[PDB]
Formats: sequence, C-alpha cells, structure tokens
Amino acid sequence: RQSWLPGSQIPAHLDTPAAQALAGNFGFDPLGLGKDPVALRWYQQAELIHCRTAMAGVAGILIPGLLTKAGALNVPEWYDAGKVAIENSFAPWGSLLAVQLFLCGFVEAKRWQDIRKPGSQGEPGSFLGFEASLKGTSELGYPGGPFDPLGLSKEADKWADWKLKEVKNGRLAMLAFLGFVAQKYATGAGPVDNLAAHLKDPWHVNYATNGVSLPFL
Amino acid sequence: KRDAALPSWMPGADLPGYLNGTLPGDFGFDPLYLGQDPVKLKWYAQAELMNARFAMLAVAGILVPELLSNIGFSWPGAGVAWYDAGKFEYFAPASSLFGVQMLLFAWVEIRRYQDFVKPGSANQDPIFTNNKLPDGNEPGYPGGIFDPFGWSKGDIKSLKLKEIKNGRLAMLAFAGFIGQAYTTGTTPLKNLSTHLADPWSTTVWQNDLARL
Amino acid sequence: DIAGLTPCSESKAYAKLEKKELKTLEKRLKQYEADSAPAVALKATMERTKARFANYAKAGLLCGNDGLPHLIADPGLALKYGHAGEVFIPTFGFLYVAGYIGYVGRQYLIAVKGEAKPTDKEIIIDVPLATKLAWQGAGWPLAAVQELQRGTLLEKEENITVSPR
Amino acid sequence: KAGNWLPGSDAPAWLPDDLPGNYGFDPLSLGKEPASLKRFTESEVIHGRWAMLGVAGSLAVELLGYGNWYDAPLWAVNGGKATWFGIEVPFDLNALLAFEFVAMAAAEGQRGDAGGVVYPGGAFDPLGFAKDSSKSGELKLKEIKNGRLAMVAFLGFVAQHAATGKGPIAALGEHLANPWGANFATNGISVPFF
Ligand code: CHL
Ligand code: CHL
Ligand code: CLA
Ligand code: CLA
Ligand SMILES: CC(/C=C/C=C(C)/C=C/[C@@]12O[C@]1(C)C[C@@H](O)CC2(C)C)=C\C=C\C=C(C)\C=C\C=C(C)\C=C\[C@@]12O[C@]1(C)C[C@@H](O)CC2(C)C
Ligand SMILES: CC(/C=C/C=C(C)/C=C/[C@@]12O[C@]1(C)C[C@@H](O)CC2(C)C)=C\C=C\C=C(C)\C=C\C=C(C)\C=C\[C@@]12O[C@]1(C)C[C@@H](O)CC2(C)C
Repeated sequence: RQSWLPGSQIPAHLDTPAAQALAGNFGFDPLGLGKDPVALRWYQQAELIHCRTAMAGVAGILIPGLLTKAGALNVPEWYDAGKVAIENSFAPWGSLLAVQLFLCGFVEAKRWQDIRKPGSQGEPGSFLGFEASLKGTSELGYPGGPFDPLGLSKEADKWADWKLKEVKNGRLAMLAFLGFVAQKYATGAGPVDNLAAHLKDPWHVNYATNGVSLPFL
Repeated sequence: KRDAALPSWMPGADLPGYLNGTLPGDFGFDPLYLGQDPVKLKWYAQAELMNARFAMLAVAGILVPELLSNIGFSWPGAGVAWYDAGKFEYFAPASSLFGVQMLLFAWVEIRRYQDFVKPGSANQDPIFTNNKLPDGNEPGYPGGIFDPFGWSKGDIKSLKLKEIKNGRLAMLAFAGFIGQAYTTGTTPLKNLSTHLADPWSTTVWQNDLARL
Repeated sequence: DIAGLTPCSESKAYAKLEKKELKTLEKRLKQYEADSAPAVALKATMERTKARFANYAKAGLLCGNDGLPHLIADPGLALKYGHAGEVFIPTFGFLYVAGYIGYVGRQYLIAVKGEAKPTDKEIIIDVPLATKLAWQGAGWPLAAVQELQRGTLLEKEENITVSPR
Repeated sequence: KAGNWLPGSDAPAWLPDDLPGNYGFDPLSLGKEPASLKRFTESEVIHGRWAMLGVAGSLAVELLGYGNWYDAPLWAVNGGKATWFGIEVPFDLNALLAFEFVAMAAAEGQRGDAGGVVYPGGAFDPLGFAKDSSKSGELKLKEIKNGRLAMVAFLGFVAQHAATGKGPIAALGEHLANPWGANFATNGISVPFF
C-alpha cells in the first residue's frame, strides 16, 4: 500500500476496492472531498480532463520554448503568444472564441451525457451511423474506440501501467502550469529563462531571493 | 536467486532471479530493477539490440572516415568532422534526404515490428511471394536473406554474446563522442592523439579543471 | 466618469483634504523636539497618511465633490471600469469565510448528535474533534454542493415540528 | 477477399468476405455494427464516384489549357464571366446556385428514398456490363479500387496546392524537372525543421 505520507491513516473511502481501482490512489484526500462515492466518480473524471488538458498545454509551452532557445523555432513566450497570433490572424479573438465555445460545447455535452448514462451516446440513429463508436469502454474516462487509433488499451497485461503513467505525468503537468503562472509574476521572464538563471547560480537565484514569495524574510 | 554458475557483473553479489541467463549478455546487471516485469523486459531486450546495432554502425562510421583522412586518402568528404556532416553540400538538400529516409524506414521498421508482435508473420516477400525467410527465426534475429553466409548455423549462443558485447561497447563509445566533442571541441581520434602525446597531463580531470 | 464622479487622483478636493490632514499634524509637531518620542510618533503618522492617499489614488477610486472615495457596487460597472476590488471581489471573500464558519459549525453539531450526551459536547468543546473539522472546512463549497445534489442538506418536512394551523 | 492491408494481421470478423474491396481494414472498428456498415458501404461508393469525376475534371481543365481546378470559380468573385471549353456561359453565380440546388435536390432526393441502393442498374446501366451477377463481382472491385485511388488523388491535389499553390499538372512537371529539389520535403511546410 503506497501512500503520500508513510504512516498516516489512509482515509477509509480511499481503501475500498472501488477506490483502490482508480489510477494513482496514494490515499491522499485530507479534506475528505471524495468521501461521497458519487462525488469521487465525478472528481475522477475532472482529474483526467485536467490531466490531459494540462499535459497538452504544458507540452505546447515547454517544447516550443526549448526549440526557440535552441533556434529551431521562433515562438514568443506563452504569455505573449495570444497577442502575437491574433495580429496575424484571420478573425478577431471574439469571433474565434465564440466558435470555440460552440465546438467545444458540443463535444463536452456528449461527454457530459455519457458520464450520467455510460454508453448512452451509442443510441441508434442519434448520430449518422457513428454512434456505434461513441459507447466508450467499461471504464468511465477511457473512451477508446476512435480515440485509441493504435489500440494500445487492448493489451490487458499493460493496461494498469498505462493508466498510472497518464495520471502521474498529468499531475506533474498540472503543477508545471501552476509554476509557469507563479513564475511569470514573480520573475517576469520565461520558463526556460527561469531554468537557465537557476542553473547559472542555484544558491542565489531561486524563490527565496525573488523578493516576492518570502516577504517576511 | 540467480544461478551461481552464471557470470556476474559483481562477483559474489546476490542478483535478481528474473535474469536467469536466457538473454545474451546476461550478467545480472539491473541495480534499478528496470527489467523486473517480464513484459517490459521483452521490449528492452529488442531495444538493446536496436540501439546496439545502430551504435556499432555509427561508431564505425565515425572512426574509419577520420582514420582514412589521417592516413592520406583523398575524397570529397575527407576531413569533415562527424558533427559537421550535416552542413556539407550533397547532391540533394538535407530536407529531401530526410523525407526519403522516413518513407524507407517506415516500411522496414513496420515490417520488423510486425514480427515482434507476431513472430513468423513477416517472413514472406509481399511481391515475389516465392521468397521467404526460414520459419524458425526469432524476433531480433531474422536470418535467411539477412544471414547470407550462414554464420548463424554455427555456435549461435557464442555469436549472440559476441554481438551484444561489441554492441554495448559501441554504445558507450558513441556516448563518449558526444561528451568529448561537447567538452573538447575536436574529433574523437584527435582526442586520442592528445592523450597518447602526454597521457599523464591529459586526463578528464586535467582538461575539465582548466576549463573550470 | 461613472455617475458623475471623478478619479481621486484628479480631484482637487481630494488633494486639498490630504493637505489639511498633514497640516493638522504639522502644527502639533512644532511643540516637540526633533528626536523626542512624540516627534517620532507624529512623523510616523504623517508617513502613513501620505501613503494612504497615495495608495487610494493608485487603486483608482472615484471621488465625489467632497473629495472622498466612493465605492461602486453594480457588478457590471465594477467589472467594466476596473472597480471589481471595491465590492465585487470582497463579496466573494466574505461568503467564502462566512460559509467556512457556518459549514464547520454545522459539521460539529451533526457529529456530536450521535454521542451519548449531545448537550455536554456543546458546553465542553471536543477540541480534538473541533480542530479536525476546522481544517477540513476549506473545501466547504464543494462539500455543500454535493449534499445539495444528494438530497442530504435538508431535512424532510415530516420530521420537523410545527404548531397547529 | 481482395487481400490484406497489413500482412500477418487477422481480418476483422464483422467485414463480410464477399464485400467488394474488402482488405480487412478497420482498425477503429467503425463498421462493427451492421447498421453502421450498411450506411458506410454506400457512402464509400458515392464518395469514390464523385472523386473519380472530380479528379478527371480537375486534370482535364489544366491539360487542355484552361487553368487549374483551384482558379476555375474565380470569375464569380472577380466580376468575370463563366466559360466552358472557352465558350462563354451567360449564367451568373446566383442562377448557378439556384439551378444546382434544385437539380441536385431532385436527383439526390430520389436516391435517398431508394434506401441505400448502391448498384441500381437498369437505366443507369444502358450497356448492361453489370447485367450478369457472376461478372459483376470483379467489376465492383475495379470500381471501388479506382474510386479509392481517386479519393486519395484529390486529397493530394488539395494538400499539394495548399503547400505549393500550383496545379496538379504543374506540380508533376516541377517534380520531373528536379526530383530531389521539388517534393513535399522541400516545400517548407510539410517537414517543419527545414
Ligand atoms: C499529494 C502530494 C503530496 C504531498 C503534499 C506530500 C507531502 C509529504 N510527503 Mg509525500 N507527499 C505527496 C505525494 C507523495 N508522497 C510520496 C512519498 C513519500 C515518502 C516516501 C515520504 C513522503 C513524505 C512527505 C512529507 C515530507 C515533509 C517535508 O518537509 O519534506 C521536505 C521536502 C523535501 C526535502 C523535498 C524538497 C525537494 C525540492 C523542492 C526539489 C529540489 C530538487 C533539486 C534538483 C535539488 C538540487 C540539487 C542537490 C544536489 C543540491 C510531506 C508531508 C516523507 C515523510 O515525512 O513521510 C512521513 C516521506 O518519507 N512522501 C509519494 C509516492 C507514493 C507521493 C505520490 O504522489
Ligand atoms: C542520429 C541522428 C542525428 C544526430 C545525433 C545529429 C546530430 C547533429 N546534426 Mg544532424 N543529426 C542526426 C541526424 C540527422 N541530421 C540530419 C541533417 C542535419 C543538418 C542539415 C544539420 C545537422 C546538424 C546536426 C548537429 C546539430 C547541432 C548544431 O550544431 O546545431 C546548430 C545548428 C547549425 C549550426 C546548423 C545551421 C544551418 C542549418 C542548415 C540549419 C537547418 C538545420 C536543420 C533544422 C537540421 C534538422 C535535423 C533533424 C532533421 C535531425 C548535430 C551534430 C547541423 C550541423 O551539422 O551543424 C554543424 C546541421 O546543419 N543534421 C539528417 C537529415 C539527413 C539526419 C537524419 O537522420
Ligand atoms: C568507450 C570507452 C571510452 C574510451 C576508450 C575513451 C577514451 C578517451 N576518453 Mg572518453 N568518454 C567515454 C568513453 C570512452 N572514452 C564516455 C562514455 C564519456 C561520457 C562521460 C566520455 C567522456 C570523456 C571526456 C569528457 C574526456 C574523455 C577523454 C578520453 C581520453 C582519456 C582521458 C580521460 O580523461 O578519459 C576519461 C574517460 C572516462 C571517464 C570514460 C569512462 C567510461 C568508459 C566506458 C570506461 C571503460 C572502461 C573499460 C575497462 C574499457 C576501457 C578500455 C577499452 C576501450 C580498450 C581518451 C581519448 C578526455 C580527452 O578527450 O582527452 C584528450 C576527455 O576530456 N572522454
Ligand atoms: C440588484 C440589481 C441590479 C440592478 C438594478 C442593476 C442595474 C444595472 N446593471 Mg447590473 N448586475 C446585477 C444586478 C443589478 N444591476 C447583478 C447581480 C449582476 C451579476 C449577474 C449584474 C451584472 C451586470 C452586467 C454584466 C451589466 C450590468 C449593467 C447594469 C446597468 C445597465 C443594464 C440594465 O439595464 O440593468 C438593469 C438590470 C436588470 C434588469 C437586472 C438584470 C441585469 C443583468 C444581470 C445585466 C444586463 C446587462 C445589459 C444587457 C447590458 C446592455 C449593454 C450596456 C452597455 C448598457 C444598470 C445600472 C450593465 C452596465 O451598465 O454595465 C456597465 C452591464 O453590462 N449589470
Ligand atoms: C488545465 C490546466 C492548464 C491548461 C493549460 C492550457 C490549455 C494552456 C494553453 C496555452 O498555453 C498554450 C499551450 C500556449 C499559450 O501561448 C496560450 C495558452 C492558452 C495559455 C491546468 C490545471 C491545473 C490544476 C491544478 C494545479 C490543480 C491542483 C490541485 C490540487 C493541488 C488539489 C489538491 C487537493 O484536492 C486534493 C487532490 C485532495 C484534497 O483532499 C486536498 C487538496 C489540497 C484540496
Ligand atoms: C480522402 C477521402 C477519405 C478518406 C478516408 C479515410 C482514409 C478513412 C480511413 C478509415 O476510416 C477507415 C476506412 C476505417 C477506419 O477503421 C480507420 C480510418 C483510418 C478512420 C475522401 C475524399 C473524397 C473526395 C471527393 C468526394 C472529391 C470530390 C471532388 C469533386 C466533385 C470536385 C469537383 C471540382 O473539381 C472540379 C471537377 C473542378 C473544380 O474547378 C471545381 C470542383 C468543385 C472543386
């Protein structure tokens, strides 16, 4: 039994067979948010969506940033890209965002209705023959089908390991984005600039010396 | 749990049992227990072969061209450091060469992967259907047309051990090229000449302390 | 500007008010010596006064004809013209803390009603139990919604006493 | 079975053997349900037939010297006039939209009512090539294979034009002139870091 805090009392609601079947169960729920089984099911979906969005977002900031430093690409800072892109764009940001809400809203609604009634989006005749591919799998949050083109989930012996890797990297990506936001305000530089500055002089360039994080000191 | 008759990377040590000696080069070295899971160990065994065989070609492709230039042989590519070959002017632009490379490697690599998933299912020629590899081959060791001289019919166990040993040494050599070129800024054989000129004052300690 | 107000940074009355307040302190500061404790206290008050008028102007508060800052409470006007930190943002600050206190107290009340003598736990606080609930109250907005959606927040009418009608 | 798309793989069970053009290709299992497969079977043939007309038309215009497929409708936006083989066509854009919508609605409405009749024959088979059932099997395979090729070819026209901006015939000439200096890897968009 792996725990986030060795020797602490694992919450009872995380030790049930249903809870222990979730990926990344390290017994961490000090606020008891997931005590209700229905709520835990909903929060598990929320964590997966945040994990996958954070991973795509952080990869869209870190990889272009590292290539920009190496000179392969020329991409602005993640916090300046929105302005640079819109100047050379074909639409104002208001019309761009509105289209996004319509398109995102449609797919999010279909995912929403599947959470309430799993497999219900396979209702015959609802979609133009494609509903058969929208039933998902037996596990909520792992649709598979057209969402798994390479069929990696079909390998049963590797299924548990794949899920743990996704949630572990997803949790790391979420903290990375929160680090980008905090470091932008604290230092006023880019994430790779912060990394280079720390490596140049680790003992004098960190959050204890940025003049913001520790005001009492 | 490992058999005591098998050779060991650290004589006397107690090594994991899952490295039972079937794979070539099995010296029981796995201090981080990366290969504990049988499913992953199967993949790692192939990945070691692939990285090992490319490293052997790459190392031979970096020393021989430099050795020939030092001897005196003259050809248009002579005298070009392995890390400057990209900028050299060839008959076609580097971008077009890369495009052809990926298309060709997509075919052969997907053929190789098909065998790994279902061994023996990619032994047949798709065009001239008569041609076929022998049915007894194993993943990673095709044989047949890939072994025209029939060396695989001899002491295969020793030959596989020789292959992996040379391969592991080649992989370290290529890692040395990256580190040495990045710190010394010269070709690997030029570094060897400097060391042989004065071995006692040309250690990595001497060199890096000066750059410190 | 909004409702005929003007920014305090551009208000003559606002500037005049600061001069009067500092002038009052300066008059008192004349009767004390430079290094005496009363002089140090008065100057510290003067520094705080100057900082106060500097900060309010920087925050962008609107001033009336009296020269005093006036707050904006409509969410639309506050968000449109950058006054959200006057009423709107403080609104949700309060409701978070207030619900925190209310939710923690409700949890303690429910927890001790399963004890042998519930009334004894209300005059002699179960501090270990109270302390645990206090820390877990940071997530009350999530917990409260789940009870509302689960139908457990409220009691059924058949169990509530009422008078004859 | 026409063949195998991935040598050494197992054909899906839900794809009938007699289905023309069946290479056992369905990695996403889109056609697993019989109802979905029935709709997709018709849609594939309809797409292929339009693509074959679309590709044949796109090449003919440029081969005969009337421009490429992409520039054909520019007269409707630059204030020009329609032409067909060089002879002016009096109609304007608004008239073309109205007639096309009515003509296609009547024709496509009739097809929709038939209920997925892929191979109607009769009036649509005046020469009776597919009159015999035994011979029809091979002809259906040839139609779907040429149709699948045309669909890929049209996607090539669209993708190539976006990257290069030239016509399909012009691109072929450019590649033939300098094969190693004119290809997808040298257009500056298909392969990023070059
Ligand atoms: C949900 C997140 C989470 C949180 C909040 C914690 C929190 C905690 N864990 Mg827990 N863990 C968490 C997840 C997990 N933990 C563990 C496994 C463990 C173990 C095994 C242990 C803890 C322990 C601890 C405690 C350490 C107390 C302290 O002051 O450490 C101080 C923290 C540090 C010294 C780390 C600081 C790192 C620094 C920010 C990065 C520096 C990196 C640079 C490269 C260094 C520079 C180079 C060098 C050469 C100079 C702390 C309460 C320890 C404890 O006390 O248990 C009772 C403990 O033994 N956790 C796992 C794996 C299953 C987790 C998985 O999610
Ligand atoms: C095992 C794989 C592999 C490795 C380890 C390297 C390693 C290297 N290549 Mg090489 N390449 C490899 C495969 C390939 N390369 C190329 C094509 C090139 C080119 C065209 C160039 C390199 C260069 C480099 C160096 C990059 C560092 C540098 O100087 O940056 C700084 C970069 C420069 C000073 C180059 C500036 C001019 C250049 C024409 C700009 C455009 C470069 C491309 C973005 C390179 C893209 C390479 C990708 C596709 C692998 C480095 C020694 C560069 C080099 O030799 O620099 C001295 C270089 O110019 N490689 C191809 C396509 C056939 C490969 C295919 O597998
Ligand atoms: C394959 C093995 C190998 C060999 C034969 C050499 C040989 C040499 N290296 Mg290189 N090197 C290697 C791997 C190797 N290196 C690797 C993996 C790295 C990455 C860390 C480096 C990084 C490196 C640097 C940064 C420098 C050298 C330098 C040197 C020179 C010796 C002086 C020194 O400081 O060495 C130090 C070398 C090491 C600490 C490598 C240790 C690891 C190897 C694999 C040990 C193998 C031991 C084993 C018994 C086999 C050795 C003999 C066999 C090959 C016949 C010499 C030309 C120096 C140079 O260029 O001087 C002019 C120098 O500055 N090497
Ligand atoms: C307590 C009641 C109350 C009252 C009397 C008002 C009154 C007003 N509000 Mg406010 N508002 C309130 C509560 C109230 N609001 C609350 C609770 C919210 C949060 C949901 C908002 C959010 C809000 C926005 C987003 C906006 C206003 C605006 C306005 C002003 C013009 C619009 C109007 O006709 O509003 C009369 C109010 C009602 C009939 C009740 C419902 C009002 C809704 C929530 C907003 C309607 C906005 C309107 C369509 C904008 C038109 C364009 C604008 C440029 C005039 C007006 C002084 C507008 C303004 O001037 O912004 C600078 C504006 O844009 N309000
Ligand atoms: C989704 C996400 C980030 C998404 C980012 C995206 C799309 C970014 C996109 C772009 O950047 C690009 C690519 C390019 C840029 O040019 C433009 C933008 C548009 C900016 C982050 C989530 C980030 C989410 C975070 C950080 C969440 C952290 C949650 C924590 C720590 C919760 C802890 C606990 O709840 C537990 C688990 C149990 C309880 O008992 C106790 C407590 C403590 C309450
Ligand atoms: C490429 C294409 C479809 C490709 C589909 C693919 C690969 C699907 C693959 C898979 O789903 C399977 C099978 C099974 C799943 O398990 C897996 C995946 C991988 C998901 C269709 C093209 C379809 C293409 C069509 C229908 C093209 C029609 C073109 C026409 C009519 C053109 C007309 C004109 O060009 C003229 C003649 C003259 C011009 O001036 C004017 C215009 C109007 C432009």
